[PDB]
Amino acid sequence: PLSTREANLFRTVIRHYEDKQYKRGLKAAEQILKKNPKHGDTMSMKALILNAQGKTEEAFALAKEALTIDMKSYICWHVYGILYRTNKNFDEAIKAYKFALKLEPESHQIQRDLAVLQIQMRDYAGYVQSRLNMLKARPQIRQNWTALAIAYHLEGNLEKAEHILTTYEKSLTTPPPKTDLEHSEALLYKNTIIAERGDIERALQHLETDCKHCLDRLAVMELRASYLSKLARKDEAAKAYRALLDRNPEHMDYYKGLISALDISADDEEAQKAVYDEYAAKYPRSDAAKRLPLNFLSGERFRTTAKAYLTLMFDKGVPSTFANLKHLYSDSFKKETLASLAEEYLNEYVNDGSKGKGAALYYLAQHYNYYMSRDLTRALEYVEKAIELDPKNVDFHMTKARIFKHQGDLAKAAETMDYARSLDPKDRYINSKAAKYQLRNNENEKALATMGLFTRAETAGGPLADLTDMQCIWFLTEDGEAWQRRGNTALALKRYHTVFSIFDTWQEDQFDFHSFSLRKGQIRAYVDMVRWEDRLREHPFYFRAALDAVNLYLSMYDKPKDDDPNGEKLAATKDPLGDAMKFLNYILQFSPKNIDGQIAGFEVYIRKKKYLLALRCLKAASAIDKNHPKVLEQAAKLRKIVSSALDSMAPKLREVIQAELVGVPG
Amino acid sequence: MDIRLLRPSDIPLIQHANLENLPENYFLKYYLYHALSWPQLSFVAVDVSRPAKSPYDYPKIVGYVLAKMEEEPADGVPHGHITSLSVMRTHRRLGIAEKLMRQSQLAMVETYNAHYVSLHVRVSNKAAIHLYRDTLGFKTEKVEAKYYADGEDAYCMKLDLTALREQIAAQREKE
Amino acid sequence: PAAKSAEDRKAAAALSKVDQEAVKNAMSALSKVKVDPADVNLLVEELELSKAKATELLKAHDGDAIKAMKAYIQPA
Repeated sequence: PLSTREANLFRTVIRHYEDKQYKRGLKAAEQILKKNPKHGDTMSMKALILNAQGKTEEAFALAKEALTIDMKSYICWHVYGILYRTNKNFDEAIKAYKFALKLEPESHQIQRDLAVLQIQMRDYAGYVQSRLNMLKARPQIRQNWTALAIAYHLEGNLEKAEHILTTYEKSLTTPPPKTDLEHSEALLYKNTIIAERGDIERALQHLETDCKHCLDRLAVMELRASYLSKLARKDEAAKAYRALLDRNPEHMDYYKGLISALDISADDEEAQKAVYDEYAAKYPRSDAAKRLPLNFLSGERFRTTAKAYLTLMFDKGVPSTFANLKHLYSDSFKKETLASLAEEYLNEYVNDGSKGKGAALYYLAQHYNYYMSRDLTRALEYVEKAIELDPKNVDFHMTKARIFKHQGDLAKAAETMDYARSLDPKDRYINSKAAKYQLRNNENEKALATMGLFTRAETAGGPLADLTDMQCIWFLTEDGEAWQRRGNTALALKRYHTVFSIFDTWQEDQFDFHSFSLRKGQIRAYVDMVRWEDRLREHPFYFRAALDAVNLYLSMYDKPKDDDPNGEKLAATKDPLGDAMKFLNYILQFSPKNIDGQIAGFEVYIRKKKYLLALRCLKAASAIDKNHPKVLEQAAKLRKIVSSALDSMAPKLREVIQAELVGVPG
Repeated sequence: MDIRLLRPSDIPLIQHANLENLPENYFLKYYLYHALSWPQLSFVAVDVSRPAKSPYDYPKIVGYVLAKMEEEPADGVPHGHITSLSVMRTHRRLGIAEKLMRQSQLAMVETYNAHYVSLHVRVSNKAAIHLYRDTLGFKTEKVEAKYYADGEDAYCMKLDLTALREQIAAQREKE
Repeated sequence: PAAKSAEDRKAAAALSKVDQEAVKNAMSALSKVKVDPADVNLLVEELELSKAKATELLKAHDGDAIKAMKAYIQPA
């Protein structure tokens, strides 16, 4: 090939790259390409430097070109992969990385980078193999052991994952000091693994013997209480929850934990209150210790306690009191009693802000606004009286606006909410609400200007740009739905797609952490993130916008540098059903329990002429709610289509259709 | 309400709470970096009595404290920093900010041997300053002029945790 | 990459940017019925699966296309 003056020039191309001297290296590489113009290795490295200077597009084509010239060159495929890894096409990257390593194994940098893409795409088997190799090369570093343990663990091989962890520990000649954070985290990770195998006996044993003095105190204390209770060592578990109770009086489940350990039946109302009162006395500032007893108390016992609670909160002026008690309104007696008690307190009151009598009225205002005891007329009166007493209270007027909303008069609701904003212009919460109410009244251009009071000023592209940057999903979704209501298909679609793009980003966000978490050693958090990521788009934040998109494409189907700033290309699509699939696939795979998703999936697939997938959607929807009105209609609609077009489609499809179709009642 | 340790799955709704209540916003990726480096330091207030609209509803976040330690110590002396702290307006005056801070300060000392905790504040706030000074016992250390793109000066405020440390060390040794 | 403002947001990018014998032994310790092509082509089209997943699914059910399709559409 190039032989020797060129040989040293290639080397100074690598040196200048590792020294970030791009210009001296291009000119250097160009001296080789003038001598060897079809030298792939030199050409790819030139393709490489361009990408390192935002010429991604040419860069890729050059690398593609370089790889064609020498498909057996390991540099070209590596480069091809590196480009891909920068550009987030992890699938062609994993494939391309694969060929470079196939030409030159043993390369530690490449193997490191292969393992990351592999865990990123959850190729567990690949990741296990990868870490084992890596552990073999540098076994003096604890990280490589934990990493392989992580790999085994995520693969489902808990026994082997525990083995890898324990094997390392047996090599330690001296016990690390209790100040050593890495070791502390490694022990708990092993402990949680013991528990995941379901060996609660052993995990507790290991907890008390080896983990007793770990630095994550909350973790040790909660595991202890959790384990003791499951083992029915109730006295000791009672004691464990008390240590935890003292740390954080505001966490509902700790009281629950304690009460179970004492063997107190939910029917014994007075015996439960004794428990709560002891800590209410011990921790006067715990809200929980005062509030929770209202869940199981009844009759006069409820009234007496509820009054004493209401008096504390009203005197202190707490605005979240209703919101904090409204879950109880499912029970009629507790509902009526609370309203009666507020009224009782009002008359009984003896003598600034909304502290006191106004605050009680606000409970009543919210009471008659709440859908379980709704009386919008009386609510208006109470809120008017509160606002009478305290005209500058933001929360009062905000509730008033919400009442108008319920009367169905959206304009008045947005006007009042916007007024509410004007009383605390420094407070963004009420600002967001005002914007929201304005969007609910289809006043888009106004709402963006409302939000503009808080987005960074000299952002280019105005408020919308900053909110997009800052991943503001609520506004994007609401605005889209608003634009859709007005017939503006283009901007609606653009917004929903942006939410789709925000989630792609969130999924890609974990990329740097596969490596980063090994340095911190904070492994449990790491496995939490992967697992959360494994169910990422089950989040309603995805679901809402995605079902909107799909719904808007369904509508479009029956009624026929930024590359698309007004989302104009979207509305003009020729394949709406095709563009819907990326939204739908995530809906069906991560949110299967939502009949709404399945019904919409069904509609997408019958139109797509894909009658087999339609049935899968139908069978799903029917399994969730047999007598749902939509699934009966669509069920009946499929069988008509099946009996008509069955002669043109293959026999196995007719058979499977007809077989699994009778199940389903239409 | 309901206070518990930060969870990675909370991050989208934490971020959303931040977007609603505070002008300082960050990428989701920045919450991750906190969550994965110092998972023991950040706590949330949760609205638990919220009825669930769907089988996949996540916990509705009405308050949070996001804290970190500086990886590069001032004088080889470990100390925490509050990156962000806020409470929904609908949930104010229940003592929440104070509680979140006390959970966090305690974990900073226990797990990381924090000697103090610090924070920055834009100069026109009041409610917060009474929280940090009057309620939490922060003293003011210096003024940061033009802390960022926005011209408002910032206070750097600091809380000595020496007192918490002896109380903790006396009780850890005695048990 | 290391955007100026906040210093830390730059830093977030930055943070994101010998007793061998027991070990060696520990590490050494650490380590189909012919199928019809047309069936694979039928499933790819009607379930919209990759050829890999369609083949794999068939292989999971001994090349019985009608069995494989019936299994796949059953909900959790």
